[PDB]
Amino acid sequence: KNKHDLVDEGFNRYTFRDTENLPDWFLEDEKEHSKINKPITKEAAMAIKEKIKAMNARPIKKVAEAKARKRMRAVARLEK
Amino acid sequence: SVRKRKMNRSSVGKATRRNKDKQRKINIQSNPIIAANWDYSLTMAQNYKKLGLRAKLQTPAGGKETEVVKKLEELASRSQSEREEEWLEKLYKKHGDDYKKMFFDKKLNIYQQSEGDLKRRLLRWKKRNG
Amino acid sequence: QQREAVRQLYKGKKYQPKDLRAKKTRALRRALTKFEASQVTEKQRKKQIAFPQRKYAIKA
Amino acid sequence: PILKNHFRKHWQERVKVHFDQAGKKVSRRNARATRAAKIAPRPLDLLRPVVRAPTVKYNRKVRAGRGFTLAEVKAAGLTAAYARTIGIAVDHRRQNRNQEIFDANVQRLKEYQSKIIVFPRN
Amino acid sequence: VKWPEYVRVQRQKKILSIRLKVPPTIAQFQYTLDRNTAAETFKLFNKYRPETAAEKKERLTKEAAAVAEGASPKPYAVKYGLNHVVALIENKKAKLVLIANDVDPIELVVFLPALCKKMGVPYAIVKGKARLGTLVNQKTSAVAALTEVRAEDEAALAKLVSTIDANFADKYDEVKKHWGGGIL
Amino acid sequence: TGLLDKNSGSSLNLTKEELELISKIQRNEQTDDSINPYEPLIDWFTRHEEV
Amino acid sequence: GAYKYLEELQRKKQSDVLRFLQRVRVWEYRQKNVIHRAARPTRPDKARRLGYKAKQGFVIYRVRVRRGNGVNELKYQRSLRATAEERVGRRAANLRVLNSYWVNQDSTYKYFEVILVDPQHKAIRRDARYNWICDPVHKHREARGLTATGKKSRGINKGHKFNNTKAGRRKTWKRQNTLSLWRYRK
Amino acid sequence: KKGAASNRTKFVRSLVREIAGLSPYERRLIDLIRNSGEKRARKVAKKRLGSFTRAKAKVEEMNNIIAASRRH
RNA sequence: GUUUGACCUCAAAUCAGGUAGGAGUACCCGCUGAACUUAAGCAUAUCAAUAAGCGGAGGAAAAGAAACCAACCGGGAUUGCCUUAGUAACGGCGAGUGAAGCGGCAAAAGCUCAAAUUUGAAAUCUGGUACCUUCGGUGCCCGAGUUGUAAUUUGGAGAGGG
RNA sequence: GUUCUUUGUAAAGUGCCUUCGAAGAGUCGAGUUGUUUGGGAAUGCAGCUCUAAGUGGGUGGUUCCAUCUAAAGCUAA
Repeated sequence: KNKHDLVDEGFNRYTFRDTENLPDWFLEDEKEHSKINKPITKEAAMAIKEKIKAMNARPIKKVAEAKARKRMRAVARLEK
Repeated sequence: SVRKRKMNRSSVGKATRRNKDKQRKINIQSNPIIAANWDYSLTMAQNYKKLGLRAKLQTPAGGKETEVVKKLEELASRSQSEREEEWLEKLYKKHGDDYKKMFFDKKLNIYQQSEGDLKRRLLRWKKRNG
Repeated sequence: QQREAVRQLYKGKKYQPKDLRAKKTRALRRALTKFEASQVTEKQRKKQIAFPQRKYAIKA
Repeated sequence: PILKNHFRKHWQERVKVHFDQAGKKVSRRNARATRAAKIAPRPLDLLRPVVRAPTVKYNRKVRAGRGFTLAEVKAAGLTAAYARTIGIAVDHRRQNRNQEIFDANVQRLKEYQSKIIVFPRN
Repeated sequence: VKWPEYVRVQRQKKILSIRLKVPPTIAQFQYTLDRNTAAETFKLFNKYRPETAAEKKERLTKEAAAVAEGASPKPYAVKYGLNHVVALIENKKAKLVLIANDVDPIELVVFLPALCKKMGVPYAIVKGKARLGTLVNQKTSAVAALTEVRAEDEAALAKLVSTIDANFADKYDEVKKHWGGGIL
Repeated sequence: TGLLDKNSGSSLNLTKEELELISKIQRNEQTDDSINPYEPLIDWFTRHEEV
Repeated sequence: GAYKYLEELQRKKQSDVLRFLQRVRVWEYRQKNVIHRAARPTRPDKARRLGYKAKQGFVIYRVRVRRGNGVNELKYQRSLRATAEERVGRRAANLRVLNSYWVNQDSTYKYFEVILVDPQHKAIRRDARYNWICDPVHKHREARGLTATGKKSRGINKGHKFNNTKAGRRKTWKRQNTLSLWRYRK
Repeated sequence: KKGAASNRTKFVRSLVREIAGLSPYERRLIDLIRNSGEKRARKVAKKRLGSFTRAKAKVEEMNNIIAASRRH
């Protein structure tokens, strides 16, 4: 899809709506329920999970702790 | 069974109905001429050919004037209201037979009726009178 | 003697006591009354007078 | 050498054996006798038309139709609403296209109208 | 303060009626006939109350009590059903069609002012379905029309047409344009 | 955008205008500009009175 | 008349008038209950051609249902409209579901306006055009899919295409899966 | 007598057409005829609607909106 | 008029009158839904659109008066039985699945709304209430109702006049 | 069968002449995932995206032709 194709798709069920004059208790009930369920891909979900992942998500500490968890599990299955 | 076991054991009593002989032989009802001349020992179609009358108008699957004169014998053998009559009295006494003038009159022909309606209704009035 | 006295003071009017009413059965104490069932529409009565089911015989 | 046996399902639950063949023939004859006892002078069935079957295979054959038409009934000299009271089946959706079928039906109606004896309402 | 649910809902609906930008086939309402012309429309329309159920019953028993024992023109009244008013416009028999501004579903009467401008029927959007209801033996009426008239009231009606044309249709030629409700 | 470009091995980025266009889809905010959301109702049919 | 103007008005749903009408009413229906009673039909034209007469004994209920259903596509193959009709069938158990129509829709909820007849009302028990609903063969037509949308979802119609469901799919399955054996074996 | 003309319904459909305004895509479509022409207009209409016979009737309908609004 | 009054929407009341639940469940209408098994081990498939579970009806239910079938010299709502017929079609074209039109016969029956003004008249209806010949009728009253109840009209056309 | 009521310029029907004359939208459809069918023709249905027209629209059949009237409802055997 090019720019021209999306400009067509942009005209929804929900276009031509004022948003700045209106009280918040009305818009907070519109915006919850104004989401057109467009088809997704796995290819996109990959990149958006690669975009949100921050720096301290997987340090040395939590890697060593993860192995410290799995060693305890491997011990607990010889306790029987 | 569960319920039948108790009902055959209880002192209530069964609601016994012996309606089996009534299933075969049902009396003919809709015509007294046919009701007098119907041999119950014969079947349905046999009692039709005995009388003469056709029982099935389509040709059947399978292999197949005594009374009809009496039927033929018994088969060969609307006024106006007070206000309507008095209305036609008024029209005849004022006009007579000029139906054009009679129907163009606003005072007596209040319902703006045609000439044919007027001559028909007046002749009904004239037959019942002199 | 009590019940028939109550039957006499509630004689021929709408709403008599639920015990003095007919028992019949639940399914029949609903289900359209003889007037409401035999009640035909205004159009069908005109059609029935104009064209009733005529009686006939086919041979002579 | 072929054979196909449809006994892979729980077939033994749905086995209908028609022991009531003799019982149900008696039951229909009793039904006809009752209907003819209630509809006394009248036949037992409406006057049905003559009709040509569809398909290259059966277009040789002439069969019973459902009802006539408004056209065949009018040409016979009566109305559809009155034909039903005399026991002539009327088909509104059927069309008239073949002349031989048409004329056969009109004569079937005309001969029917000569043979009948309509009772007065009195 | 704490209000009920329904009170809060109708107050919220009131402020929602103002603060949204509205399509010009609506807000063609609320640009409605002013106090003098409204009172003068009803000074004519009150002379043609449809004969109330009691009045009709007593008169038709008077017909029976007289005529059965021992000529009239067709009487004129206001015409008041939406099926019947939109029948009368397009006949074309309507000389003044009165339209309520407050209708329960708004979508009911949205075509009507512009269909009246199309047919050449001199319409006036008057304020209140209750106020229309009063002149017509009903709680509410949505529409009231005046087909035919007595000749005493004829000249007044023709002037009521011309006053409404000048007061309503000429002042509100801008109302076919302009999306209403941009109030800050 | 997390995916690899076909022209070159370098990461495929998006223009400012495209990113603006995606956001204006998701908050609905009028995609095709140079148009009025609130045009006056030009009565193309009621202009001419019926006889 | 007047309803032809209405009918052809409601065929345009994204048109700017009916866009605005639907914008206000979708929010207003969220503020109320899930199943609540309507004062009168919002679309009286479509109500009337689905058989709503504005007389005593005739009820309009407004109803709300969630939309949608591969865990998130484990399907649930019954409609939203039949679900709605059944819920109003249970809250108003004295009535009989006649028909229902679409009124407004949303990302999360589809709305309907069911039309209901009171079979116990004497203005329904007389008048021979509507007293068919008093016959106890119509106790919960919406629960057995005998309404317009139910007959659609059952796939009940005429032709080649509905051969598997013309007399009902359970009936035709049971009939064609029956070893029929005669007294004199065919 | 397939679609018998019916003078009144032609009037009613066109009467609602002018009153209701245009749907947001049709609002784009009528801008697209004046600027880009019927070529791209039918392309967008076909993607928007179901089939091509849909897009024929729709772009022609919009061309009659333009033909009446501009001239007469 | 800082008052009074129409409406609209939403409530309440041991208000007047009604109605729904639970049982039974063979058959009937839906919803929901497996597995053992059988296929060569086996994600398709098969058992099976089955059993179990959940809802909803009656004496039958459902279906039903074509947005049907056909290709004829055309038939004519549905349903059921014989036939089509293990045929057409589906399927690791494997295990296996598997109709329908026609023809014969059983039984047969047709209709009703919405959409065009009653506008020389809401002609309609529920309830309360007093009588009477009480599955109801009549009188009076409160209402429902024009955001549409009645009569007319449904393609087989139909309507207004003559 | 016998009998009491019927009415009001009341309700129809037939044929001709004369003047008019609407038909069910988040629905058909298209895409789409899932279910389902003998239905390879994509058989039905359900969800989601998008969403029509009236010399319309659907369904079939070798340039066209035939046959239906959907998206409203009742009805014994």
